[PDB]
Formats: sequence, structure tokens, C-alpha cells
Amino acid sequence: EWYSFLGEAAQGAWDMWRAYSDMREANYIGADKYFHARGNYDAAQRGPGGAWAAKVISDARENSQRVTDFFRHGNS
Amino acid sequence: EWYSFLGEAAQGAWDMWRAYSDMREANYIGADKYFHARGNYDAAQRGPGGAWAAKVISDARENSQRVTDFFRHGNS
Amino acid sequence: EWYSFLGEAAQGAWDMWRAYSDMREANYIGADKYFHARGNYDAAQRGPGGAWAAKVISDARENSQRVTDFFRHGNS
Amino acid sequence: EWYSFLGEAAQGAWDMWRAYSDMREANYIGADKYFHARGNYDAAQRGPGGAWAAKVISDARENSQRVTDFFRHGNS
Amino acid sequence: EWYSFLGEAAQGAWDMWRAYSDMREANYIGADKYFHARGNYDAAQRGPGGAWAAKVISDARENSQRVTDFFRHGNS
Amino acid sequence: EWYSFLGEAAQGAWDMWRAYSDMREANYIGADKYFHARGNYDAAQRGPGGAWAAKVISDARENSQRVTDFFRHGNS
Amino acid sequence: EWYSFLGEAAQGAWDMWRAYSDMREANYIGADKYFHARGNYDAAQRGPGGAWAAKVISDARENSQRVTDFFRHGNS
Amino acid sequence: EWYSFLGEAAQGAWDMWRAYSDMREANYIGADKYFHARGNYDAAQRGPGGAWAAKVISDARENSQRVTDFFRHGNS
Amino acid sequence: EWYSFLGEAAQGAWDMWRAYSDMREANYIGADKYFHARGNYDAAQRGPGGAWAAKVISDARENSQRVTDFFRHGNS
Amino acid sequence: EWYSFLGEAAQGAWDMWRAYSDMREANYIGADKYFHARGNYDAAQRGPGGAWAAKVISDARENSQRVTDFFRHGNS
Repeated sequence: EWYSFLGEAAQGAWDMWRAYSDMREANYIGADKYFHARGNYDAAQRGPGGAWAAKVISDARENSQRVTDFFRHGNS
Repeated sequence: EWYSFLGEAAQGAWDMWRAYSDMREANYIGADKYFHARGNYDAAQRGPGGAWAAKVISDARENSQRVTDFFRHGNS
Repeated sequence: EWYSFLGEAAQGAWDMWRAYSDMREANYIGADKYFHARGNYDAAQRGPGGAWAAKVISDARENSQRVTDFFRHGNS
Repeated sequence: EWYSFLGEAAQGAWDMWRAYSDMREANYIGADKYFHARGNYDAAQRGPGGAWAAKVISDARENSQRVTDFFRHGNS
Repeated sequence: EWYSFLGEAAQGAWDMWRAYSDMREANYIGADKYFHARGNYDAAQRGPGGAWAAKVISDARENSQRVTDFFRHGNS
Repeated sequence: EWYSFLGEAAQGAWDMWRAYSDMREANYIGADKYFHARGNYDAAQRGPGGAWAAKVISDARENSQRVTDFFRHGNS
Repeated sequence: EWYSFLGEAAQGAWDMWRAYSDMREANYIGADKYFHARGNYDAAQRGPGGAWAAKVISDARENSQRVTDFFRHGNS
Repeated sequence: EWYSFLGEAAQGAWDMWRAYSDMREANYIGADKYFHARGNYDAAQRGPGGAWAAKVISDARENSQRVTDFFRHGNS
Repeated sequence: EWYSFLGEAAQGAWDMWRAYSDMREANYIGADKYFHARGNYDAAQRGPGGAWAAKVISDARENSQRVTDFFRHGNS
Repeated sequence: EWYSFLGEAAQGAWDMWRAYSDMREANYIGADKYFHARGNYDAAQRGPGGAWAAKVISDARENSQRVTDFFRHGNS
């Protein structure tokens, strides 16, 4: 008897591995690059503002589980 | 008896692996690049504003499970 | 007896793997590139604003399962 | 009897490992780079402001579990 | 009897290890770099302000668990 | 605009009520009543045994819902 | 705009109420009543045994909900 | 705008109330009543035994909820 | 704007109240009543034994909640 | 703006009250009543034994809550 319901099961070699995750300069918020500027934004309003968040994540687990009413008996 | 319901099962070599994930400069929000500007945005309003979020993720698991009323008996 | 209902089952070599995921500069929101500008957006309103979100994801699992009333008996 | 419900199970060599996570300069908020500027932002208002947060994470686990009413009996 | 519900189980060699986590210069908030500037921000207001936080984390665990009503009996 | 998808909506009087639920002596498991017995069950084995449960419920709700990607805008 | 998805909504009088739930002597497990017995069950084995539970409930709610990615904007 | 997803909402009088819950002598486990007995159960084994639980509940709430990524903006 | 997700909301009189919960003599475990007995259970073994619990509850709340990533903005 | 997620909210009179909880003689464990007995249980073993608990509760709250990443902004 071998049962699985949501399962990462590996019975061998070089299985389910992950090598390269490459995210360079992913998230620029309200930034400027390689420019020449004169007198712009006179008396202006520029973001970020209000209620906000910026998140950068590579690997993360946030599982949740609900186990109830589990009965197990052996050999009779 | 071998049963699975939602299952990642590998019984061999070099199975289900993932090598390259390449997302360079994916998410620019309200940014400028390689420009020449004079006197623009006079007394203007520029975002980001309000209620917002920017998220960049490579690998993430957020499973949830509900197990109820599970009965197991052996040999009689 | 071998049963599956929704199942990723591999019994061999070099099966179900995924190598290259390439999404460069995928998501530019309200950004400008390689321009020359004078006096535009005078007293104007420019987004992003309000209630919004930008998300870039490569690999993600968000399964959910509901298991109820599972009975198992052995040999008599 | 081998059962799993949400399970990372490896019965071999070189399985489920993760080598490279590369996120350089991921999150620039209200920053400028490689520019020449004169007299801009006269009497202007510039973010970040309000209620906000910036988070950069590589590896993180935030699981939660709810186990109730678990009964186990042996051999009779 | 071998059961797991949320489980990192390794029965071998070189399994589930993690080698490189590389996040250089990830989080610049309201910073400037490699620039020449004259007379900008005259009588202006510049962030960061208000209620905010910046966090950079490599590895972190924040699990929580709720175990109730667990009954175990041996051999009869 | 009035929309419903799975909905118990009552706009009146004396609607959808439930008065009498009468289940007397519903569930007798391995019980005997009003008998005369001599010497039966000599060296015998009688249930209940193994992995089992008996539940009697009158009213119970165990709904579950999955809401994703809900966007609402007002008047322009 | 009035929307509901799974909803108990009452806009009146004497709606959706529940008065009588009557379950007398519902659950007798391995019990005997009104009998005369001599010498039975000599050297015998009688249940309840193993892994089991008996539960009697009148009213109970065990809902669960999953809300994700909800965006709301007002008037423009 | 009035929205509900799983909701007990009453806008009136005498709605959704519950008056009588009557469960007398519901749960007798291994009990005997109104009998005359001689010499039975000689050298016998009688339950309850093993891993078991008996629970009687009238009213109980065990809800659980998962709220993520909720954005709200006002009037512009 | 009026929103609810799992909500007991009453906007009136005599709503959602509960008056009578009557569970007399609900849970007798290994008890005897109104009997005449001679010489039974000679050298016998009688439960309760092992790992067990008996619980009687009238009203109880055991909710749990998970709130994450909640953003609220006002009027602009 | 009026929002609730798991909420007991009453905006009126005589709402959500609970008057009578009546559980007389609910939990008798290994007790005898109104009997005449001679010479029974000769050299016998009688429960309760092992690891067990008996609990009787009328009203009890055991909530738990997990609040994370909550951002609130006012008027702009």
C-alpha cells in the first residue's frame, strides 16, 4: 500500500532539482537611469505614495494544512 | 495497491528537474531610461499612487489541503 | 492494482523536465525608453493610480484538495 | 503502508537540491543612477511616503498546520 | 507504518542542500549614484517618510503549529 | 443590477424556515433490547472493532469557497 | 449593485429560523436494555475496541474560505 | 454596493433564531440498563479499550479563513 | 460599500438568539443502572482503558484566521 | 466602508443572546446506580486506567489569529 494525495516523491537520482534562478534588476520603482534633465517636475508631485509594498522573492513555501478525524488500526 | 490523487512521482533518473529561469529587468514601474528631457511635467501629478503592490517571484508553493474522515484497517 | 486520478507519474529517464524559461523586460508599466521630450504633460495627470498590482512569476503551485470519507480494508 | 499528504520525500542521491539564486540590484525605490541634473524638482514633493514596505527575501518558510482528532491503534 | 503530512524527509546523500544565495546591492531606497547635480530640490520635500520599513533576509523560518486531541495506543 | 450565483435570498415573511427534526433512537450499534438469553456467544468474538466511527448530526454547515481575481470599478 | 455568491440573506420577518431538534437516545454503542441473561459471553471478547470515536452534535459550523487578489476602486 | 460571499445577514425581526435542542441520553457506551444477570462474562474481556473518544456537543464554531492580497482605494 | 466574507450580521430585533440546549444524562461510559447482579465478571477485564477521552461541551468557539497583505487607501 | 471577515456584529436589541444551557448528570464514568450486587468482580480488573481525561465545559473560547503585513493610509 503506497498512497499519496499531494506529493513530491522521488525514488532515484538527479530528480526534481533546480539550478539557476536569474532575476537581475527586476524591480525599479520610480527610478531613472542614464539621463540628462533640466528644470522638469517644477512644483510637481511624484510617487511612490499612499499604501504600497514591493517584494522580491526567489524561493518561498507558505503551505497550510487541515487534518481532522484520522483513524488507524493494525492487524487483527 | 498504488494510488495517487494529485501526485508528482518519479521512479527514475533526470526526471522533473528545472534548470534555467531567466527574467532580467522584468518589472519597471514609472521608470525612465536613456532620455533627454527639459521642463516636462510642469505642476503635474505622476504615479505610482493609491493602493498597489509589485511582486516578482521565481519559485513559490502555496498549497492548502483539507483531510477529513480517514479510516484505515489492516489484515483480518 | 494501479490507480491515478490527476497524476504526474514518470517511470523512466529524462521525462517531464523543463529547461529554459526566458522572459526579459516582460512588464513595463508607465515607463519610457530612448526618447527626447520637451514640455509635455503640462499640468497633466499620469498613472499608475487607483487599485492595481503587477506580478511576474516563473514557477508557482497553488493546488488545493478536499479529501473526505476514505475507507481502506486489507485481506480477509 | 506508506502515506503522504503534502510531502517532500527523496529516496536517492542528488535529489531536490537548489544551487544558484542570483538577484543583483533587484529593488531600487526612488533612486537615480548615472545622470546629470540641474534645477529640477523645484519646490516639488517626491516619494517614498505614506505607509509602505520593501522586502527582499531569498529563502523563507511560513507554513502553518492544524491537526485535530488523530487516533492510532496497534496490533490486536 | 510511515506517514508524513508536511515533511522534508531525505533518505540519501547530497539531497535538498542549497549552496549559493547572491543578492548584491538589492535594496537602495532614496539613494543616488554616480551623478553631478546643481541647485535641484530647492525648498523641496524628499522621502523616505511616514511609517515604513525595509528588510533584507536570506533564510528565515516562521512556522506555527496547532496540535489538538492526539491519542496513541500500543499493542493489545 | 441584482446578481446571485448560489444564494438563499428571502424578501418576505415565514420563508425558508424549518420546524421539526425528529430522530429518536436512530443509531444502535451492537446493542440488544428486550431479550432472554442463555449461554450464547461462548468463546466468541463480537464487534464493534477495527477502525470505525458513528456520528449523529442534526444541522451542520461545512461550506468552502475559493475567490480569486475580483476587480471592481465605480462610475467614470 | 447587490451581489452574493454563497449567501443567507433575509430581508423580512420570521425567516430562516429553526425551532425543534429532537434526538433522544440516538447513539447506543455496545449497550443492553431490559434483559435477563445467564452465563453468556463465557471467555468471550466484546467490543468496543481498536481505533474508534462516537460523536453526537446538534448545530455546528466548520466553514473555510480562501480570498485572494481582491481589488476595489471608487468613483473617478 | 452590497456584496457577500459566505454570509448570515438578517435585516429584520425574529430571523435565524434557534430555540430547542433536545438530546436526552444520547450516548451510552458499554452501559447496561434494567437487567438481571448471573455469572455472565466469566473470564471475558469487555470494551471500551484501545484509542477512542466520545464527544457530545450542542453548538460549536470552528471556522478558518485565509485572506491575502486585498487592495482598497477610495474616490479620485 | 458593505462587504462581508464570513459574517454574522444582524440589523434588527430578536435575531440569531438561542434559548434552550437540553442534554440530560448524555454520556454514560461503562456505567450500569437499575440492576441486580451476582457473580458476573469473574476474573474478567473491563474497560475503560488505554488512551481515551470523554468530553461534553455546550457552546464553544475555536476559530482561527490568517490575514496577510492588506492594503487600504483613502480619498485622493 | 464597513467590512467584516469573521464577525459577530449586532446593531439592535435582544440579538444573539443565549439563555439556557442544561446538562444534568452528563458524564458518568465507571459509576453504578441503584443496584444490589453480591460477589461480582472476583479478582477482576476494572477501569478507568491508562492515560485518559474527562472534561465538561459550558462556554469556552480558544481562538487564535495570525495578522501580517497590514498597511493603512489616510486621505491625500
